[PDB]
Amino acid sequence: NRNHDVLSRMISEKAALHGLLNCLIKEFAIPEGYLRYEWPDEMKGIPPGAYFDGADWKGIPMMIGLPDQLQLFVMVDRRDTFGSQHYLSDVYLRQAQGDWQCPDFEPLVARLLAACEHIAGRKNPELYEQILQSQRLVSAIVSHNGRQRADAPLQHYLQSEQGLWFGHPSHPAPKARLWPAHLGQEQWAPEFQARAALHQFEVPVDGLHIGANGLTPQQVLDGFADQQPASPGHAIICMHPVQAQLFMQDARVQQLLRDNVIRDLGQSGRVASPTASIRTWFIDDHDYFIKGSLNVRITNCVRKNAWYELESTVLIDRLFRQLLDQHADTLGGLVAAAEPGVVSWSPAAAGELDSHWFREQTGGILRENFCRRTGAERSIMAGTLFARGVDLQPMIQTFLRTHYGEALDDNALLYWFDDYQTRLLRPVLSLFFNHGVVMEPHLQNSVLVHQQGRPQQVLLRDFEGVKLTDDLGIRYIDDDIHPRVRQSLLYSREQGWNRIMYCLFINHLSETILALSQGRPQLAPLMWRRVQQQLRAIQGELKQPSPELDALIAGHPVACKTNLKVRLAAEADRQASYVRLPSPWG
Amino acid sequence: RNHDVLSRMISEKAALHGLLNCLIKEFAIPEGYLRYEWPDEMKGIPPGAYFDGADWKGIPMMIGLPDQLQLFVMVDRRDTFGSQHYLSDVYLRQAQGDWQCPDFEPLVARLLAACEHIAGRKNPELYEQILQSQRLVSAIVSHNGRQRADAPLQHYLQSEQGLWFGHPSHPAPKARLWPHLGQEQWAPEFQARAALHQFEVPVDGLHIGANGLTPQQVLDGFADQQPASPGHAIICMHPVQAQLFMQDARVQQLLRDNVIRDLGQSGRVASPTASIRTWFIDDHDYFIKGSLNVRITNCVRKNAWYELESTVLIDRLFRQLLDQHADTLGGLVAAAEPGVVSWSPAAAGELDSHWFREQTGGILRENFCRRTGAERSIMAGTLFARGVDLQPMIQTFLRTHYGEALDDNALLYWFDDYQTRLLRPVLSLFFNHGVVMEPHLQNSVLVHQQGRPQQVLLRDFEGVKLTDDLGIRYIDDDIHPRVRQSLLYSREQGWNRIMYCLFINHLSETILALSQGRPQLAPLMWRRVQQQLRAIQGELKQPSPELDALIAGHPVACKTNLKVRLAAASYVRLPSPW
Ligand SMILES: Nc1ncnc2c1ncn2[C@@H]1O[C@H](COP(=O)(O)OP(=O)(O)OP(=O)(O)O)[C@@H](O)[C@H]1O
Ligand SMILES: Nc1ncnc2c1ncn2[C@@H]1O[C@H](COP(=O)(O)OP(=O)(O)OP(=O)(O)O)[C@@H](O)[C@H]1O
Ligand SMILES: NCCNC(=O)C[C@](O)(CC(=O)O)C(=O)O
Ligand SMILES: [Mg+2]
Ligand SMILES: [Mg+2]
Repeated sequence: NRNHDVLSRMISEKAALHGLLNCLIKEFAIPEGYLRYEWPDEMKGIPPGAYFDGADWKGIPMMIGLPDQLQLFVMVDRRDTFGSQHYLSDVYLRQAQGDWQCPDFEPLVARLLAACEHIAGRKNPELYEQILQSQRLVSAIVSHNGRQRADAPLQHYLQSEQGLWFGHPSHPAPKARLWPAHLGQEQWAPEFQARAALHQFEVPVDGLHIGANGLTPQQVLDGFADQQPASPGHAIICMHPVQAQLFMQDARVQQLLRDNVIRDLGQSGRVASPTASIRTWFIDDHDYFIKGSLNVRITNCVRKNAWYELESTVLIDRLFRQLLDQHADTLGGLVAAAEPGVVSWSPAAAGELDSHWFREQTGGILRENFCRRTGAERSIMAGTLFARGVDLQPMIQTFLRTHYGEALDDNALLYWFDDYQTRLLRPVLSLFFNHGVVMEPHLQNSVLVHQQGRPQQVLLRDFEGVKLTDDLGIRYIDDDIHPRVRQSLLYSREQGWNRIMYCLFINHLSETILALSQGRPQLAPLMWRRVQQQLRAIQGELKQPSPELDALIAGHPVACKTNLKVRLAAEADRQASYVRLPSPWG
Repeated sequence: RNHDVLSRMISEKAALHGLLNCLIKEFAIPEGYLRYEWPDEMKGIPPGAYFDGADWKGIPMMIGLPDQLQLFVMVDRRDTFGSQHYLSDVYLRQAQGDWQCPDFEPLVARLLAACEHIAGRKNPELYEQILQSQRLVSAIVSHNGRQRADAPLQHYLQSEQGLWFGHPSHPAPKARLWPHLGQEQWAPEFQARAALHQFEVPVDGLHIGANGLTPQQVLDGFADQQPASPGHAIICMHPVQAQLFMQDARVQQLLRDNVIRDLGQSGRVASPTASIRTWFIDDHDYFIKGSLNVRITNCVRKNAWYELESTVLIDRLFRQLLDQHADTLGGLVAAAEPGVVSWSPAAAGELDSHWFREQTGGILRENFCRRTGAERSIMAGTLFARGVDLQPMIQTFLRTHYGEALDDNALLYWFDDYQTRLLRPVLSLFFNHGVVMEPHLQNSVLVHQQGRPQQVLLRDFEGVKLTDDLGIRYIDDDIHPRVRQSLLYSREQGWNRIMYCLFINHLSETILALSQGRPQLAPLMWRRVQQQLRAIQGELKQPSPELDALIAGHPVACKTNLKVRLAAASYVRLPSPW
């Protein structure tokens, strides 16, 4: 206590800062050539213990020269073309002709953001308050969770969803969840092991829109809510309780409640636990996750399911089922969580705009609870797998050492990594080049299934992000689908490849390698070399041309989605959503 | 980036740690200026100084100094003797200011001023001695960066050459002011070798002490006597002392008149040891110790006539005690000093005669490596020192010998064996015989068998004193009063030196070195000291009230090196570890 409060705070500040640094380095410093691995000519202001341990340098100096004559100095464990490194010192800043200084968290955040706002020519004070608000939540999170082993999040599936203490490791405000403050934060936060009874409404069956593959409409309904309380001619639907509050602000909803067309049944649904995506709920031993709309910003978008996404979910689920059934030999060993049921409600007499609004508000998706198959103690969300614990150390190190009974030598780490990366790259690249199916295989859409620590599967999830290429993938959907649903699913071959590149190498594998190679940066080139060899090998298996894979293998730059830059640039500035980072090889 | 900058930074950290040791032991602890507490206000202290990402980097230590000056540093342990590992840079704050981390020279200046204020006294040369000491350490680290950091522990002479940082609680451990002669040619830390300087002198001016050796054999131990003409002998000297010697008008006269002959650097090629003016020759029966008119740590390292005489008497006493009373000596291992030589003109007046004798003074020390083995014998100061990477060298030394990382019990058992072999002989000699050794780190040599402590050899008869109530009775009534005076300590003076040397200078450093990364082992080690003291007391043949009081947990005398140098040897008291 008290000492625990300062400590939790300092831990949250270091973690939040490291995420902000990640963004600065990946999105600005590297692509625009502001970064040098050099010592400042003058060090005044920087204390000897920042960079010298008594025998040797604490890693490699990193200097970033920014506008307004601002320079940043920090010590790092490695040079890395993707901006993946461990920071071995406090951040020092020097302004024009002043000395090096070490600012407190808020002033440091302010100055770094101001620098990026200068490069952008645009300020975003909302983002600034979100960075601070995210850090404050993380402080409460660390303070709440200082009880267990630092690697406890890796021991059970739900604990792995709950134990992403720090969130997206390269986002400026990973924990900012933008719903009315009076609704509270901790009540909804997997990081506080949140549980709640889902909110329920009773609605007339004539406004239901049910999508179902290998289930009856009634089984889809049952998957969300027990239908017993429903009167004849009605069904029960469920909703995030925050969403239900948002939903009921609307005049159209107020009118239906007043006219007794729908009934508000309160928080009377299944008691369930939010996962890391906040609006998807886990129930131990239920056949399904419940994914609902939440019309709120979390990281870089509003977490609502648009009507055409509710429609597209059904088609994509149907597609994956046919691919796994008839085309297993061109899917690279794909393991994916199905999304067999979708529900939404709108009043039957509603015009199109109101119908669409109602369907987005009430939209729900059933995802196969894979833990029934894979086992709760064998399944770990990959973001948490490659994350830092409450002690700010990669949790994977002790997880593996426990499972392997001993300290893993270089070979054991390389071998583990090889098993991990093949299971990720093969299904994704096979889907993309053979069938034009664009997954979004970032860390949160990926779940490691393991056997005594050893990788068996990388299960992939989230159909709502899945796209189909103009040249290959889009052929797989009917001619008679709504034009808007088609538009929703359609990506160019190039759009698809940019997303796959970022998700696979920068978001996912780069974090994999950084976590595994902590204390041993020399392993990173070797791991990336194994990736390059794996790509060459997958290319051999492919049934369709893969010129994109040629260029990547040949060392051409890799697309990197921005998380900070997008929030500074105009919404109309499409270019700011990506940058290019040098290849790990060449 | 450079090894030059790294070396400077290593030397500055070493030098500063040594200075903190003095501040904490000599001032902060006995005067109650020390608190293990966090400052209410941390502004200026960066997070990384005290916080590693998960926890605090040890324990905060605060010291309140004069004129509203405060010092902050993180340490690995609370320690009543002031023995801790420093885990952060030092931060200073004065008056209405923020915490600040000054460069080395500004830091030394501010800390020295504070100590000048607490002490009242000022030594104008000290500041420059501190800096010159740090600069030499920088050159030393720079030169010695190719070896395994624990190389100094592999061979006796390497242990003597490998005390890179010197006395660990001294403001200027490596301060040496040579008359245009260079540091490196005389520096053990640069593996220096030189032929000794030699003079042919007439035998009528010789003063030779000899025990178990003839006067001629003593002569032979210093120098091959073949080149000497009839009625003459060859003596040797430090080459630097030889140059200083010959700058004297009295000496130039004798040379001009051909009474003595300068034979140049024609003597034995030898290697200076850690003490600078004692030379080692592998394969020779003797070290050669000579006078040198240069200050090294606290003393100008020259030996006066009565000190030359007392060496002979002490050597004779140790032979008497071993011949007749070995069973009350506690397993004593000591390097004999069987020969002493000096020369002065036969005609000379007392004043001149004394000057010449001190100038030409020479002592033979038994080369114990002949019986203990060069690869088995390690000077204790180096054994418990930090290597060029500032890691305690004993950790890797022990690991290699035990074939594995030593667990807690292994360290504890090694320590127990070590401390018993130190404490027994020293306390037996003091209590049974009134003989006061000076068993500090440089006067002790571990003899080990595959790393297991066998004996702690003690040396340096010049340091040996005899108590007024017991030891001095071994001195015959026909001894010159000045020689008896040089030997005499009060029983209380004797005990304070023994206390300081055994527990604070020596075993505190032993424990600190062995227990890096494991501060919890310290009190356990200190508890074994206390148990061993009880055991030893039971063996004693004479009253030991002083030992009762020590076992009982009463304060321990600590010699003040910084104050000594500020003064240009008083004792403070430090709380018992038990
Ligand atoms: N490394 C990461 N990369 C991407 N998203 C991450 C990462 N770590 C945590 N997240 C979080 O996971 C969510 C990912 O968005 P995505 O659209 O893939 O999930 P969803 O559709 O909201 O939910 P589900 O995966 O349950 O369908 C976001 O809330 C994001 O903040
Ligand atoms: N921890 C230590 N305690 C005491 N002296 C030390 C220590 N470390 C290094 N020394 C050095 O060892 C010497 C100790 O002085 P002392 O008077 O015992 O030796 P000496 O008579 O000059 O030579 P010798 O020991 O060779 O006879 C000094 O040069 C001193 O700087
Ligand atoms: N006979 C006196 C000679 N003793 C020393 O010279 C030892 C010491 O005083 C150091 C010390 O005692 O800690 C020094 O100045 O290095
Ligand atoms: Mg997702
Ligand atoms: Mg000595």
